Amino acid sequence: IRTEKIICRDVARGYENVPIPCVNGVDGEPCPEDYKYISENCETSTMNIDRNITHLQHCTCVDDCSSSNCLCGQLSIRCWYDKDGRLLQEFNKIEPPLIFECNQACSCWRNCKNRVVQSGIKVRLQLYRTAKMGWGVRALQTIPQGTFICEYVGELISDAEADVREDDSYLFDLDNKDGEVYCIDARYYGNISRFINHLCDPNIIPVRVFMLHQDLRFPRIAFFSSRDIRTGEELGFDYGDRFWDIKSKYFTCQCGSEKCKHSAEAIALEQSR
Amino acid sequence: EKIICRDVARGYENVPIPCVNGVDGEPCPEDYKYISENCETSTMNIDRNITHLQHCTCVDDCSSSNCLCGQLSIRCWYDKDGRLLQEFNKIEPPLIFECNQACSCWRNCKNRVVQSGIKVRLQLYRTAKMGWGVRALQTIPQGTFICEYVGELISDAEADVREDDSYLFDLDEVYCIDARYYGNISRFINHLCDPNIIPVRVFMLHQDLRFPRIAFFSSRDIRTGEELGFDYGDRFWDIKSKYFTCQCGSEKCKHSAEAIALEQSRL
Amino acid sequence: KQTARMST
Amino acid sequence: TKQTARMST
Ligand SMILES: C[S@@+](CC[C@H](N)C(=O)[O-])C[C@H]1O[C@@H](n2cnc3c(N)ncnc32)[C@H](O)[C@@H]1O
Ligand SMILES: C[S@@+](CC[C@H](N)C(=O)[O-])C[C@H]1O[C@@H](n2cnc3c(N)ncnc32)[C@H](O)[C@@H]1O
Ligand SMILES: [Zn+2]
Ligand SMILES: [Zn+2]
Ligand SMILES: [Zn+2]
Ligand SMILES: [Zn+2]
Ligand SMILES: [Zn+2]
Ligand SMILES: [Zn+2]
Ligand SMILES: [Zn+2]
Ligand SMILES: [Zn+2]
Repeated sequence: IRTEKIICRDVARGYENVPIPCVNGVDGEPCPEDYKYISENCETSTMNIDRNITHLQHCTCVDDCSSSNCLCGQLSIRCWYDKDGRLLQEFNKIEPPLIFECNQACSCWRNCKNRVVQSGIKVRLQLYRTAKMGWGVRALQTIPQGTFICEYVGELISDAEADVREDDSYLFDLDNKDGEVYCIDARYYGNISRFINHLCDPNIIPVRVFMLHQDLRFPRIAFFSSRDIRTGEELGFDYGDRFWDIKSKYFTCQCGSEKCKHSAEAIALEQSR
Repeated sequence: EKIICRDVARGYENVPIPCVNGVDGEPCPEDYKYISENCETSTMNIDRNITHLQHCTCVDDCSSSNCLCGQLSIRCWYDKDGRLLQEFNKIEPPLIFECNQACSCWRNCKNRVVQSGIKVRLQLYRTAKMGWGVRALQTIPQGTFICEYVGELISDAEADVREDDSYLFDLDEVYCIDARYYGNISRFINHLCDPNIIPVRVFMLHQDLRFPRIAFFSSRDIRTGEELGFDYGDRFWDIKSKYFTCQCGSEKCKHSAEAIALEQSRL
Repeated sequence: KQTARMST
Repeated sequence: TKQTARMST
């Protein structure tokens, strides 16, 4: 019987609100150190993100920003966060809206109701060794539906640069369209989200969010729970077909769900009819 | 006397900064936007390329002389509690390079004082003669980080045409911080010819030498209730003495109407 | 595209 | 010198 070992007390080296430990109860693989943990997105060439403070849409609220008069809320039709910072039950989990959180130009206070993602990680997460999918991340607590989990953080690169990257296991496209579009690559520089696996039955969803800037080329990718999550469950999202159409030649899905769309069996069956 | 704002920073700092006025009827100043970090109003293109960061490889708490980040200022000038060493040069301070997101060390290393923000209890208050001022609500030992001079980053050329030149802090083709329209608590710190704080240029998340960040530290032990203040310097007074003179009231005062009148008697 | 991309 | 007043280190 192999023991579960604690192999890193905090993969974030103190950068997150909470520690993110790393365990292994499966094999001999030591803590992964082929990348640089960063808590906030980085740049390795000039992106000219629009940071002009006078370009910010901002509210005039003197409330805690819970009224329908918050211009920030209005920018996503309404504010989708409840009094505890969770997405409302009616949130569109299929086609999420863009969220505009409050910013430095708003008249409101730092602890207003429209600042969830910018306040960082609050749930307890763990990096662990899975049986078949290398490293994954699991929850150390119950997580109610709509709760902010973590951001997909990494190195901002152009679409053309993403097209020439040797490792394509950590590329997240910020926009699905043509033209001047950007990507987060978490291969070399990333946060805990770089270890989140694909599940054909996902329990978290990615949502585009604006905080300190509103450059629409550079939304930030926030993961929220899409259902109540039980203690110990692996976290996972649907990576999508722009991933699997390429990756399925190299490996197939090991999520093990009855709903799996990307296993060897699901693929071979589709090939047949 | 009266407590008139529980937190001028509206929760942006680590601690609240209250405002009081026991002098006169002036209401809490609101003709500016409180920001906790420097803002941009034009294309500045601060170099944030992570691969341009000099960074250390320390696996300890960066308390050793081998820390590369420390060596960039000849040594780290912070003691074990986050205070400037007694021997730190208070007249011509060095450039301080804090540890950063490219370093191998942890977030709590010993070379990260300024980036961890305000820790001392401060108060915005009404002075007798110099408008609004900032004072200490606790004792502050020598070398303690107080606050950063935060505001709007502008060019030299923009800084030369600004109508109000009461809040401009030169960074060093020099850039400036203007705290007139956007700033933090430091905008309210007055000039003292007998100063108790000093400004130090500091790098943290980037090392773009055009944009040092301005950190105030205590140049001596400070008692509860003492007004904080620094020496604004001659780039300030040479221009401003034409419009007003120093009210600090020190016997060492170099910028009062009297001191200037006595110096004109240079014959 | 030439490389795999996660996407919403 | 300069047109406007400037605090400095
Ligand atoms: C973003 S990484 C996830 C963390 C990764 N498992 C690790 O050990 O670093 C994505 C890569 O993990 C593996 N992976 C993720 N989901 C998978 C799945 N559902 N089945 C098989 N492999 C998966 C693949 O190698 C994929 O290219
Ligand atoms: C950076 S501001 C400081 C805050 C200012 N007292 C206020 O009420 O906003 C600089 C201005 O404060 C006033 N001031 C600061 N120190 C002074 C001094 N030692 N003597 C006279 N006026 C002073 C002058 O109007 C100066 O232009
Ligand atoms: Zn609002
Ligand atoms: Zn708000
Ligand atoms: Zn707002
Ligand atoms: Zn699957
Ligand atoms: Zn170091
Ligand atoms: Zn360090
Ligand atoms: Zn360092
Ligand atoms: Zn004086």
